[PDB]
Amino acid sequence: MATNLRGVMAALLTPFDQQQALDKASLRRLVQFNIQQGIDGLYVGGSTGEAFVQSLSEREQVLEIVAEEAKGKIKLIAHVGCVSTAESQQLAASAKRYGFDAVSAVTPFYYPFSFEEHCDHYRAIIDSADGLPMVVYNIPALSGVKLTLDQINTLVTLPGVGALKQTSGDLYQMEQIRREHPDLVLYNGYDEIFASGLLAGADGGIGSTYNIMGWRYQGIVKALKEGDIQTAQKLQTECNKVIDLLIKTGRFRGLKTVLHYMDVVSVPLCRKPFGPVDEKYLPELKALAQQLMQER
Amino acid sequence: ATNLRGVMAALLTPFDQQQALDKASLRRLVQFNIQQGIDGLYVGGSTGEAFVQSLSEREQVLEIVAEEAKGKIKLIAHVGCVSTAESQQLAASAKRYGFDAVSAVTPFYYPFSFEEHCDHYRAIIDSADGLPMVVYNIPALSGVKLTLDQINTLVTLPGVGALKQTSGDLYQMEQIRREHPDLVLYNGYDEIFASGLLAGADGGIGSTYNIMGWRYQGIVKALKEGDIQTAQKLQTECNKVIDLLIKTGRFRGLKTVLHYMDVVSVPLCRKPFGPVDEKYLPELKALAQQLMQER
Amino acid sequence: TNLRGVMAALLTPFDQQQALDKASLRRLVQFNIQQGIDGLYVGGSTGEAFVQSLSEREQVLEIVAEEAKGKIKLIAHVGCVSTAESQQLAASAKRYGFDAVSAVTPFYYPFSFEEHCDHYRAIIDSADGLPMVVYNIPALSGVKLTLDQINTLVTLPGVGALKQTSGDLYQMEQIRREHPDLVLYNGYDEIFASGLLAGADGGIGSTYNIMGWRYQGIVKALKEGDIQTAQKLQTECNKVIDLLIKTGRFRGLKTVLHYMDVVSVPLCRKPFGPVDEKYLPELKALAQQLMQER
Amino acid sequence: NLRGVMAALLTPFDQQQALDKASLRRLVQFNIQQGIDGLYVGGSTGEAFVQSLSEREQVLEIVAEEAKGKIKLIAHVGCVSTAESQQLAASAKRYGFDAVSAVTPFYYPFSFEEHCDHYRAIIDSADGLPMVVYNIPALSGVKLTLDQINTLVTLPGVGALKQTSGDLYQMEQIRREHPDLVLYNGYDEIFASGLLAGADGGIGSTYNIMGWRYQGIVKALKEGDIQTAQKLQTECNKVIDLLIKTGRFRGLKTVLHYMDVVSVPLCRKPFGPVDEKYLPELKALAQQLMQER
Repeated sequence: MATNLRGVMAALLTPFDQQQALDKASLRRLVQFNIQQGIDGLYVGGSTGEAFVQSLSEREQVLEIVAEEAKGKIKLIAHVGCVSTAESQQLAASAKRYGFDAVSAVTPFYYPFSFEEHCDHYRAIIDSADGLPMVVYNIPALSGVKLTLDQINTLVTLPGVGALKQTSGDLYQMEQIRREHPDLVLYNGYDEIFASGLLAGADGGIGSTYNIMGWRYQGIVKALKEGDIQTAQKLQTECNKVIDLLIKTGRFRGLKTVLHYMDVVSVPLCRKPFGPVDEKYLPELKALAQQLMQER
Repeated sequence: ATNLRGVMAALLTPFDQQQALDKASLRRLVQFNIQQGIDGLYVGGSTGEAFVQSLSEREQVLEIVAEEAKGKIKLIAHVGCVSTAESQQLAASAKRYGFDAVSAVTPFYYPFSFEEHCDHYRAIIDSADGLPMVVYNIPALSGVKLTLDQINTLVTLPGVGALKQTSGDLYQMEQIRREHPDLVLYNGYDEIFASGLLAGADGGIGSTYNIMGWRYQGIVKALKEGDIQTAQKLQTECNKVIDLLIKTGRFRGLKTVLHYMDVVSVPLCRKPFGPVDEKYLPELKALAQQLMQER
Repeated sequence: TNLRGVMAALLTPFDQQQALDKASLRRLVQFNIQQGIDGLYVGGSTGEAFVQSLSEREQVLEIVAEEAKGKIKLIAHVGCVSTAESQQLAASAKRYGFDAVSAVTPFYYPFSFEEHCDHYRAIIDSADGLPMVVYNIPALSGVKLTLDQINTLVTLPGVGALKQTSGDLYQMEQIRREHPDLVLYNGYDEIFASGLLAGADGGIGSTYNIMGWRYQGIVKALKEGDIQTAQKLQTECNKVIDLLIKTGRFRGLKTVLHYMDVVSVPLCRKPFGPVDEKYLPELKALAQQLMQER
Repeated sequence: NLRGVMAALLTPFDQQQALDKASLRRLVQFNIQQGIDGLYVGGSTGEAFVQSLSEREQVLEIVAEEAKGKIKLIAHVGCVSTAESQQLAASAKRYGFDAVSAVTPFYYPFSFEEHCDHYRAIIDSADGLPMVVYNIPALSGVKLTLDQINTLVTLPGVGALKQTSGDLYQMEQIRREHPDLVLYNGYDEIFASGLLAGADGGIGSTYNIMGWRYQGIVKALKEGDIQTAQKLQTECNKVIDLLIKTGRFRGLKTVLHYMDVVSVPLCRKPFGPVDEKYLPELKALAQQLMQER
């Protein structure tokens, strides 16, 4: 329990004010809101936090504030990944300094790097994490990095690696990873297949939609544990109706908008080049916010 | 049953040393499947090596399988060819032989518009003279990438009664189920069967069902009884087998296991498919004996 | 001589009931010859071979040989997914007197590179002496070969050429560098001029049926160091290809040939559909333009 | 006039991975001395994506001090963030660059409309310096259609397109649709063919060590001498063959190191060092190129 990273953890969004600067008050509210719905932990500074449109200092500012708000209460994983190894090392040291339970790093992107280079990248960050377990981050869709199973097996067996965030829809590979690593903490990365992902071998998950309905995902975990497939399927279906909408509106901004109507986020904008939500979607988003609030 | 839902084995085509149809082995394999308690057979698809077969050779298999299983288990005839006219010929034969349904892969190699794909299916449905159509979506091998909207249009064409979904995208599997509550939806990738059912599929069609169809029936049963653990354990066992078949070559590996089970005389596939590497024989023989003992 | 040159990928004319239109096939063969084409690539993608039976493909090979053997070079594409079917067509091509055979990498089912090699070897054996033209077309076949694999295939005993249907002109140059004497056919008409500059010494294309003389003109212009002329010819070819891509390439070509009084009924076989009637004006005008120019 | 052959500048670092100002200046002067038409600074080749904004500005400022008014200077100010890209664009203006450039924002999926506003905003901050749209699908993961490309290149303020694509049919289509557009060939290994298809110049990393060969191909084709153009492209490709084996940027830095231009031939981590088995070939190449010109 004290060091168990297994569970349902929300990929935290980063609230900005009207001038696109960090909205500290809204960030703190989002953190407490997540804690309030019984989330197991928070994955901070990942893709969902718009880390790649933030500077290093801005990312450390978020990490620091989140730690003040939730250290001790729930598990905290800091995504310190950057294309640059040096930059990633700086964020890792900060994460440890702030008291995070673990660090994570997306496979470095844009430039083609050999597998050996990817491995040394992780080793160097692990060194700077000085004790904090590393969560390997496999998300080929956005990174463009396509690892094989043998390569994935090598990464998760590196000293200091304590988990794998599997943002892949291949549930055959999910089962193979579980079979090869019975004790590995394995996070399902695509919210829209959560139930199936757990059935294949994942033992938890990390996702952006957890910010507005994390309890549903917890419900699925419970349902599958008790053998209630009907309930598990029903919950996944409701999640997917929501995801269908968020894909039309834009996932991050759609979530920020729902959180805005829930009185958590002051201004629901993402950073440019991200545009605003198309006004034609507001009635559905408002209706969803109302529904979720009644449900919770 | 009075419907097409269920666990259907994708039938393999046994050949002799001369690469010619081995009827004796074909009949044995059909009876073997029936004995395993399978719900039906999907004949003339990828697994039956239909694409390295002539139209008349595919028709010959359809006739014999009908003679062996018609009235005993459901029979689905895959009549798909790149050509619409050739697909129609097989559909007419399937009707004459008394199959319960026809199926057709999205025509491949040449790029065709979605409208042309739709007219392709309409033409075949016409020739099937009443038999329902099972749309066959397998982007990995066909190279045809349909959107969800296109899949919805295809499954709602007059005469279409089901969809064989050979795709590992379980978000799409759930979306299809949500849009069509009564649709017969077969899971296509054996290695994700359990997850596929949980996502919305209500059955499946697979090549590995030939040697362990009872395991898949078991997963269906377990999930219906809310026994998640048993369903997972069964899927894990199937995947241990699939891992092996992928190393040896799936079709030839399956035929080799069937050989050791005294079903298939000569486990060869047709060229350009090569033989199984002899270094795998020990593992394949051990698997066959393990499966026979299991039954 | 040799197999280098501008070879037209032959189309297969059909009658009202989607059956071979023998009279039109003969006219198309003679039409190509009159354009001054160096040879014909028969039974390939362009001939709609993949929607024809072995018997139908053989019939076409036999007719074409009757019409052009001894007048121009003839390459028989005998490729099928099945090796045995491929060998049957190879044996027939030999019987009819074709100058060479060709085969697309077997598709649909995934095959190991060794299986691909054994496939070509078996067909070469059945070609009984005729040189093999390896056919690399990843876009349609789905088979993605590496340079080392391409090198291996082109040096197999019996291989005499390569039809490179790829827009990767770096690989085109590398292939020419590794094999200075290899017959190298440019497969994408829309980059013909650039392909030759990169290393190809000829080409095979469907659009050669209606404007082969233009490609012959590009070969000549480059040979004589006339870049501007080569560029202008390519631009004119691309203006045509732009249109053909909108209308559908094969049916668009057959429709142009119809207006040229060569093809009776310009339909392709189902599932291919007819040309959208809104394009008829453009296609007819193009036919008119080409006849004037020619 | 932005037409021409321009080297994608590399960013030299020291043993501790920090900018090596003296080598940076040496490389700029080296390019000038060998006759390059201009420099493309802060692009993929300059390892901009493993640098901070302040570090990229530092490079832009130094290069400007070294070559403004001597050769054309194009600043790649592209970042995923629009705001960040604008800061660099404003700086490029202050330093006196002749133009700015921006790769299509990556990692996160953006709508074409969002891509358009991104460029408009950067163009606004460039305060007068024309924009060079940068299409490179292989690395950005952004696949634009011809129509979208046409829309981008017609935006107010855009004066050129760096086409890093091996599709020469599209290259010809772009040239046909835009007769006067400055179109840079992006893949050095197909330079000759890219020019024949419609490019009227190029931008590339290998220009740092053999820019004159590309200048030679331009001349050859203009003079209708195919033979020489092909021979030159072939020699360039023999070199590119090697650089792909060693790793392009570090291979180039190594050659430049043996030519006494770059003090330390390292790229920033995660890039690893050059495999020692390749040094004999790299030393020989350096010797060859120094004796050649």
